[PDB]
Amino acid sequence: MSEMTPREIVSELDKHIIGQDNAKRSVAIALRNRWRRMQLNEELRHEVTPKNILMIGPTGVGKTEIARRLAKLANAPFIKVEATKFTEGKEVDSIIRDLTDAAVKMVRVQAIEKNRYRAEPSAARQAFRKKLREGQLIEEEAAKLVNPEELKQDAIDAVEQHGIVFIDEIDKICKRGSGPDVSREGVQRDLLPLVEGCTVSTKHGMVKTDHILFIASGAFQIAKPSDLIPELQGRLPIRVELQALTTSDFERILTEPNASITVQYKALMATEGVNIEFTDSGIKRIAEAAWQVNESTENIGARRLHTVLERLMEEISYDASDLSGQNITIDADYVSKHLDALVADEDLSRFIL
Amino acid sequence: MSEMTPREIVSELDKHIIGQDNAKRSVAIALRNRWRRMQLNEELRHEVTPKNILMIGPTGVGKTEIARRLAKLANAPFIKVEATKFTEGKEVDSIIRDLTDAAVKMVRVQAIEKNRYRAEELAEERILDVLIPPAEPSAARQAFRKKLREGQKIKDAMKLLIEEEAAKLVNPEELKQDAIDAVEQHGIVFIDEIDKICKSGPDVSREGVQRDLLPLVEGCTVSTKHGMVKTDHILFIASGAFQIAKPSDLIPELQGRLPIRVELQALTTSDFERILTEPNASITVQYKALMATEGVNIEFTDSGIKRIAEAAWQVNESTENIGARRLHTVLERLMEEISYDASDLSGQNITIDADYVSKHLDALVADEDLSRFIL
Amino acid sequence: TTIVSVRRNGHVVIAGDGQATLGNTVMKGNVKKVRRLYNDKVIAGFAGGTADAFTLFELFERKLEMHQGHLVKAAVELAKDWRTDRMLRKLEALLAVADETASLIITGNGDVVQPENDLIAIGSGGPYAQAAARALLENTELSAREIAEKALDIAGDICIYTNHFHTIEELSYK
Ligand SMILES: Nc1ncnc2c1ncn2[C@H]1C[C@H](O)[C@@H](COP(=O)(O)OP(=O)(O)O)O1
Ligand SMILES: Nc1ncnc2c1ncn2[C@H]1C[C@H](O)[C@@H](COP(=O)(O)OP(=O)(O)O)O1
Repeated sequence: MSEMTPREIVSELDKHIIGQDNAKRSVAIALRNRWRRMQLNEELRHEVTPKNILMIGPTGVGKTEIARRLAKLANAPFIKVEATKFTEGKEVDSIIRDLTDAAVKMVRVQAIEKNRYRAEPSAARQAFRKKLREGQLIEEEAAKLVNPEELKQDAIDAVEQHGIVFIDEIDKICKRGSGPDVSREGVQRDLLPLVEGCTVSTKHGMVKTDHILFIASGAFQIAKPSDLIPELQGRLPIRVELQALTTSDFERILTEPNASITVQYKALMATEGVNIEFTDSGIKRIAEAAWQVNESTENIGARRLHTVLERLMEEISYDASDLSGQNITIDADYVSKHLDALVADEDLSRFIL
Repeated sequence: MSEMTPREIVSELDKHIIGQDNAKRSVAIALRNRWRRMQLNEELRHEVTPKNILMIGPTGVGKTEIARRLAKLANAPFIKVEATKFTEGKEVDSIIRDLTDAAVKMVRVQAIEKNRYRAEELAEERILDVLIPPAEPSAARQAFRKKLREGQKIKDAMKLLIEEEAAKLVNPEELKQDAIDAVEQHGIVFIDEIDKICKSGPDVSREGVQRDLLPLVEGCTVSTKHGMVKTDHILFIASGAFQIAKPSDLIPELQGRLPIRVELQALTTSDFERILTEPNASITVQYKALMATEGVNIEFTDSGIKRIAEAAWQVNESTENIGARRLHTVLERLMEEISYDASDLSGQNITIDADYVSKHLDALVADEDLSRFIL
Repeated sequence: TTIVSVRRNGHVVIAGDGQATLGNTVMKGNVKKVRRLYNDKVIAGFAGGTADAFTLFELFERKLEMHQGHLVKAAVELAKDWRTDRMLRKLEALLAVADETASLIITGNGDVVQPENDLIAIGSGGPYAQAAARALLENTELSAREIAEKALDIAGDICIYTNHFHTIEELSYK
C-alpha cells in the first residue's frame, strides 16, 4: 500500500530499533516488493509471491521489534505465534483466524476514527454550544456512520494483501538428529500450505494465504536452517543474521530510540511532578550492569535492560508522590549504589534481575 | 471439460515446467480421459474411474508444479495435502472439505469477473436516475455519463450497487452448486510424500492413514456445509521419493487405485539454466519486471545465468539437495543489493554478468558452514 | 593413544598420536586425533572412537554458541548431557579441549577437570607424557609446542598403543 522506498523504511525503523541494519534492509525489500507487485500486469501478480524472511540470532536482539514496527509502519495486520504451540492440540489454521480477528479489531477501531470526528447558527445556539464544550449518542452516530459489511470485507483484504505473520523460535521444530522429530517436522508440514498458497475458512470470511508475508525467527544454535524440510527452505528466499548486542548498543537503546524506556520513566515521574535526568555516565553503568548479568548467568539480550532499570528506579517510583516538585538526577554513583550490591551476587541476580 | 489433446497439454506445460516429459505425458492422459468419459454412454461413464497417478522422484523436481499447472490449466479445484498430517488428530475427510472451500472461492471470484462487467452497466443506469430522473439516451443522460466515467455519499455509492447487482445477477444455487460440480467432475488432489506412510508401532498408524484414505479413491460421499460431495470421479496425484520404501509397500487396495506410475528425473545444471529463463513468468523475468517498477532495467548474461545455476548446484551437492528450490535462495541473495538500491538507481541499466555473480556468491558458496544458514 | 596439552608464554597447544589399535594389531597409523572448533578459536583432541568425538565436538560447539563461547560453562553442559542422554551415555571417549582462557578435560562420567598448570595428558600413554612434560616445563624454557612434541614422542616409545605420527593445533593469544 505505502509507496515508501526501502531506505525510507529503514530510516523509519532506526527511530525504534538500534542497529541490525541488515535485518532492516531485508524487511524493507519485502515490503517494497509489495508495492512493486501492484504495478505489474495481471499475469505476473499471480506468479510473484512474497519473499519470506528468516531471522537468525540470539534472543532479545530485536528480531520481533523489527517485525512489529514493520507491520505498524505499514498499518498491516500482525500476529506473533510460537511454533512450539502446535507440538501438542491446536490446529495450524488458527494462525489465519486470529490474524483476521486482529485485522477486524484494527480496521474497526480505525473505522471508528473516521466516524469519531463526525460523531447560519443562532446566537442562542452558539451560546449553549460554548457552555457545552466547557462541560456540565457517540454510539448511535458511530453505528450510523459505520458500515459493518465494509469493515468485515476490508479486514480480509487487509489480511490477504498486507497481512504479516511472525513465527517465533522456528529453529526448535527442526529435527534434532526420532519421536519428537516426527512431531517437530510434522508441524513443518502443517505450516507448509499456509506459505504454499492455500485457503482457510474463517467466521469473518474465506481468506487466501498466497500473498501473506511471513517472518520466521530462531537462534538456530542447536539446529540449522538446512535442517528445515526442503519444501519449507524454498519458501524462505531471504535469510539474515542479527548480530549480538554490545554494551554500546545498550547505551543507545536506553536513549536514542523514540519513546525509549528511559524517556518513559521520565514522563512517568513527570506525572508525579518529579523531574528525572540520566547522566551519560549513569546510562553507561546501567548498560554495563545489564551486560554483566547476561555474561554472569544467562544472556536474555536487551530484555535485561528492563529488569535492571526497574530495579534501579523502584525507590523513586514509590516515593515519586512525596517528591513532587523535585529534580532527581540519576548519576553514576546512584547507579552503583542501587545495583552493584545486587550484580555482585550472582545467586541473587537469578531472582531479582 | 477442456477438449485439449494430450500433446496440447504437454506443450502448455512446457511453457512452465522444464523437462520431466514423462510426468507431463502421464498427467495429460488423465485429463484427456475426463473428456473421453463424457462422450460415453450412461453406463460406461459410471464404470470408468479416473486413472490416478503416482509421481516418484527427489524433492523439488517439479512434481507439484505439474499438478498445480495441470489444475490451473483445467481451471479445476486443487489442493495439496501432506500425508503425514494425519499421523497424529485431524480426520481424513477434511481433504474434500478444504477442496470445496477452495472450489467455492474459485467459482465465486470467477463469478465476480462476469458480474464485474454487467454490474457496472446496471450500476451506471441506477446512478443516472438520480441525476436525470425519468419522467434513445437523453443528452443530459450522456453528459452526466461522461463526467461519471471521468471520475468524481456519492463516490461510495458506486461500490454498493456492484453488490446488489452482482447479487441480483448471481445465482447462489447455481454457484454453491457449481463448486460441487467443479469438485466432483473436475476436482484434483495432490498428496505429497505418500511414501512416508508406507510400512510395528508406526506401521499400524502409517498404514492406518492408507485405509482412511482408501474410501476417497474407491469412491464415497463426504458431507460438507456447502453440500454433499461424491469422490468417485475426482483425480488424485500422490508423490514420494520412495527411497526408504517402494510403492509395493502400499496396501494392496491402494496400489490398484493408482493405475499410472511415473518417475521424475533429477534436474541437471542445464535444466537450472532453462528454469531461470525459458518458463513463462520465470523468476528471472519476475525480478526484471520488479526492478522495472523502480525504473531500473535488469539484464542477465548467458554466462551470468550459467554461473547462477552452477551456484545452486554446488550448494545442493556441498550440503543438501533441495532441487530447483535452491535457485530461489541463490537469486535473491545475488539481487539483494540491487533490490534495496533500486529506488536510487531509477533510470539506469544494470547488467548481471558472470563477474557480478562470482562477486556476490563465490565467497558464500566457498564456505559450506555459511551456505547452510544463508543459502 | 596419547594426547597432550601445554600452555606457556601466551601459547597453548594440543598434540596427539595417530595410532589406532585393534586387539594386538595396528589398524591405522595416521589418525587425526586433533582438530579445531568454534571458528578456530578452540583446539580439541579425543581418545576413542572417531565418530564418538565428532558427535561430542559438534554438540560442544552448540553449547559454546548458547554460552557465547564460554569454555567452562559449555563443558559442564556437555558433561551434563553426556551422562544424561541415553544415546550419549553409550559413547566412550576422553575429550581434551582448550582456549586462551584455560584448558580442561571432559569425560563420559560427567567429570570436568582442569589439571594443575593446565597440563593435560590422556590416553593409554597419557601418564607417560605427563611425566615428561612435567619435567621439561619446570626445568626448561622450551615453548609449549616443543614440550608437547617431545613429550608425545617419549610416550610413543613407551606406550605400545601410541606411535610417532603427530597432529598439533597451536593457539596464540599472548
Ligand atoms: N536492536 C534493538 N533495538 C532496540 N530495542 C531492542 C533491540 N533488541 C531488543 N530490544 C528490546 C525491545 C524489546 O521490547 C525487547 C525484546 O526484543 P525482541 O524483539 O523480542 O527480541 P527477539 O526478537 O530476540 O525476541 O528488547
Ligand atoms: N521442472 C521444473 N520447472 C520449473 N520450475 C520448477 C521445476 N521443478 C521445480 N521447480 C520450482 C518451481 C516451484 O515453485 C518449486 C517447487 O517445486 P515442486 O513442484 O514442489 O517440486 P516437488 O513437487 O518435487 O516438491 O521449484
